[PDB]
Amino acid sequence: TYNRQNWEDADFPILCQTCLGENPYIRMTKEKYGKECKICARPFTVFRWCPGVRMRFKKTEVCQTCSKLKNVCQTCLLDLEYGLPIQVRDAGLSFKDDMPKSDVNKEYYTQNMEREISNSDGTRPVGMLGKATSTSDMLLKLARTTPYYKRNRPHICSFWVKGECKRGEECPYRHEKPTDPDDPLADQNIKDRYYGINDPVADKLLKRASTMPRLDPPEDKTITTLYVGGLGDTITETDLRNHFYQFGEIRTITVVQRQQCAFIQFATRQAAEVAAEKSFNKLIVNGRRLNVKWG
Amino acid sequence: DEEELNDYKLRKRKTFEDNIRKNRTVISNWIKYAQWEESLKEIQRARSIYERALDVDYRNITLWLKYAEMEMKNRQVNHARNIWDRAITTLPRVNQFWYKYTYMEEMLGNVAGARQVFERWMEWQPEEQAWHSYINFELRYKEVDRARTIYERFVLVHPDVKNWIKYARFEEKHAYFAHARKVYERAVEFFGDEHMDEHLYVAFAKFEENQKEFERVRVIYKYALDRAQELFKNYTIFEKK
RNA sequence: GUGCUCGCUUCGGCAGCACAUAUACUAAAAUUGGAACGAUACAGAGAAGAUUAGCAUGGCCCCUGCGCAAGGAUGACACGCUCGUGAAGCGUU
Ligand SMILES: [Mg+2]
Ligand SMILES: [Mg+2]
Ligand SMILES: [Mg+2]
Ligand SMILES: [Mg+2]
Ligand SMILES: [Mg+2]
Ligand SMILES: [Mg+2]
Ligand SMILES: [Zn+2]
Ligand SMILES: [Zn+2]
Ligand SMILES: [Zn+2]
Repeated sequence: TYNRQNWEDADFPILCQTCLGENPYIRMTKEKYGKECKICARPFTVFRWCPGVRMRFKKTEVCQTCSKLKNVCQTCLLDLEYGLPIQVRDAGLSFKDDMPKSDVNKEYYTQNMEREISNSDGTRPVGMLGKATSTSDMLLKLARTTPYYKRNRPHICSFWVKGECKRGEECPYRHEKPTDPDDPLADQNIKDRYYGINDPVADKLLKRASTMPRLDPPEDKTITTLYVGGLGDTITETDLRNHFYQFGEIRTITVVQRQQCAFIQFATRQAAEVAAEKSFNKLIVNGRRLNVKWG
Repeated sequence: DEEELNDYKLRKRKTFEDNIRKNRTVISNWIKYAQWEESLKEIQRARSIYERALDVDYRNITLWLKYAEMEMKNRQVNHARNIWDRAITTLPRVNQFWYKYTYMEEMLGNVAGARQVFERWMEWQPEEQAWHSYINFELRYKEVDRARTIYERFVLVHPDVKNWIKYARFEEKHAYFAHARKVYERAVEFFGDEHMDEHLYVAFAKFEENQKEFERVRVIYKYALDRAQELFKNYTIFEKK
């Protein structure tokens, strides 16, 4: 009769670079027990700020325990290291973690993980980060590098949609047309985005990543000789030999500047496959980028 | 039929959870819930049920026994090894855990390195059946110097006249007559030297009668001079032979 | 915006100086999910004859109450564990 979820009261929120904005001087507001968590339904310390000039006054949505558990932002619900949905990262690494959906089991599991984290060092996304050591499979290809500030854009003025926004240019909300309501990208359940179940953004990025054969190769009839284009005279056979020395023993390494192709062949099929996958539009040696294909 | 089976499983799980919540300390509800989950081929659900029951009361022998038997009845051998390691490290004085761990790692496991694991039990000074089973296990693995060290530690840890007689019989059966004579001499020098047990002297006289009848007659005369009716019977047997 | 210039110099203004320096859960909304328990219907008041006073005990069951009080049908809910068959280990033959 004396078990309940403890209230998470802590400073220093864990946010992305994009949602934090671009100004080095940010004015910041904190409520001690302002709102509830959007997932585990516990009260938590709510942080609110304006990321920039014409932004939305973004505020934290989920509690710090859930965000430390899934290694995501407290507002964007995207991964801190890569800026991806957690469904995409779970498809990349491991999807056997899961979480309960019924509220009593969810509160019990969250209390157990909170006690485990509080008995730990304090800032560690459990052993899942231990399963996150293997990386750069395909997630680095579609990961953003620039801060996408267009998701800090303000909301659409509903009075302007009906054509009755009497504020005009004084209205801070957007006086532009919204997205298509018939589009299935516009559903976006928050619990579905947190749990990584049927998120349409994750499905669209998985379909986009599946159409980019950056690790396919294998266009030769059991021949290890593959041609990497884009090398030219800038990349010589020494860089190809240094790249193939990690795979073991190389059968042949050569570079031809007449066709600007590096011919790489290995005595092992697995080493030649790894050398073709590493050089398929992802290898840069001596200032020259190589794309692997049949030769 | 799938929806009816799901409703039946939901009703059975609701009644099992209500029986758990009504009386938490009654472990038979936990055992029945875990066996019903194992009968529906849900290994991880029954493992979670058993882990919850061990969190409720870890001192029960039957919870560990049933959860290790459920791990061993399936193909989860390493899970059963982890379960037995936890059961040994929490409850070392329960010999049934040791016996079933050694039968699991000896018959099904067939690993000789489990004998090194068995040496962990030899840190705990168990009852004499553990020493006898380890003697017979080292004989089944065809080791006699190791079994000599085992029986020497058995004599040092649990000294008894029957233990010294078993050491003499094991040294005689392993074709080490000089070691058997030295063990009989050490047993005469230490075990009942002033207590006058008059039973290790009879075994030494029997070993000498197997070896040389003059030393057997001398041992029978020394036993008759040191002393019962059995010593007089042994002296009459030595005089008749 | 106010006030003043060893101003430019018209008498209007420019220029400079000084003061004044960061509101908003930013909506007059669009949305979204939860529901009093009233109508009907299901429904039917503990203790081995009947009519019944009750106090508890347990917790992912609550309500009225300012309650460490008292009520809510005792607030409701909360029963079935002495011989053989095999297997393993131990000692004798
Ligand atoms: Mg009655
Ligand atoms: Mg009363
Ligand atoms: Mg009462
Ligand atoms: Mg009453
Ligand atoms: Mg009454
Ligand atoms: Mg009552
Ligand atoms: Zn963010
Ligand atoms: Zn939370
Ligand atoms: Zn507007």
